[PDB]
Amino acid sequence: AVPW
Amino acid sequence: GPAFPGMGSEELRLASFYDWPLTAEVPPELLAAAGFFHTGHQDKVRCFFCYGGLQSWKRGDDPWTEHAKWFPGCQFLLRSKGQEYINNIH
Ligand SMILES: [Zn+2]
Repeated sequence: AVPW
Repeated sequence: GPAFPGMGSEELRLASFYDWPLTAEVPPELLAAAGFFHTGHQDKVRCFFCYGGLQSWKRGDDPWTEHAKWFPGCQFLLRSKGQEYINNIH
C-alpha cells in the first residue's frame, strides 16, 4: 500500500 | 492522544469495512486490528491514532507491516506491536  | 478518538474501538473500525472491496486480498479483521478504518472511498483506509492514510492495497499486504513501514512514529503501533517489530521492518 501507499500513503494518500 | 489519538487524532480521531471516536475510531479507537476495534469493533467500530471493523464495522466500517462493510463495503470493503478487497475482502480476500486484505481482510477487514486485520485492517481493523491494525488501527485502520475504511473511509468508504475506494480502498482508502486511515489509522484512528496517527491519522495516516493508506490506499492501493495489494493482495497479501499485511496491515501491521504497512502501518510500520509508512507511519513508524504512531503511538498506537508502538503500544500494540513494540519497538523491535517497527525496527525490524526498517
Ligand atoms: Zn497509526
